[PDB]
Amino acid sequence: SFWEWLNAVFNKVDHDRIRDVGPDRAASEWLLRCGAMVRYHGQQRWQKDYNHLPTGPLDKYKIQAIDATDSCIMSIGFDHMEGLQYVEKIRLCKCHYIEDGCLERLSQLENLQKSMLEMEIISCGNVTDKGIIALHHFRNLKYLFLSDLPGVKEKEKIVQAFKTSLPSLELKLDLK
Ligand SMILES: [Mg+2]
Repeated sequence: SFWEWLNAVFNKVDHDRIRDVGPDRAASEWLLRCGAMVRYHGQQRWQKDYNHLPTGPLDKYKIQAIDATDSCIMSIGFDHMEGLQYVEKIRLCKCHYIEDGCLERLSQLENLQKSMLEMEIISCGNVTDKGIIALHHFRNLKYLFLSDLPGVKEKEKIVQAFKTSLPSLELKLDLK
């Protein structure tokens, strides 16, 4: 359908664009066009309007935090994450297209394994235990908040899994 194509082209990576403006700017464009927000290292305020992203010096601004609420990000859109070196916080809230494969793709990016400190996954109805358990590759994670994930059926197993793989993790669960 047209809507499938439209979501796909919102997500598709343009590698020319990454070459021209660098990974952080290209990912910022992807996130904001898809209804997410980003916040750069050294800045208090969030980027929430695509047209107000900085034009500024080339590749200066580095994403620290991502807040994708009510966003159409999915699957291969996360390939925009590949070049980012300094992402510490990700919130995925009411991201109706996210699935386990998105979380798997993120978990395999060594750049994110090195930098990630905090993640929050809220009201993303497709996510299951499999996608959550993939997050154990974020070896530096200190905070994980899971909420309203009806597909996560075995929350006790998740707690024990993380107890072993990430003993220092503060795991906050608001799960049925
Ligand atoms: Mg939003």
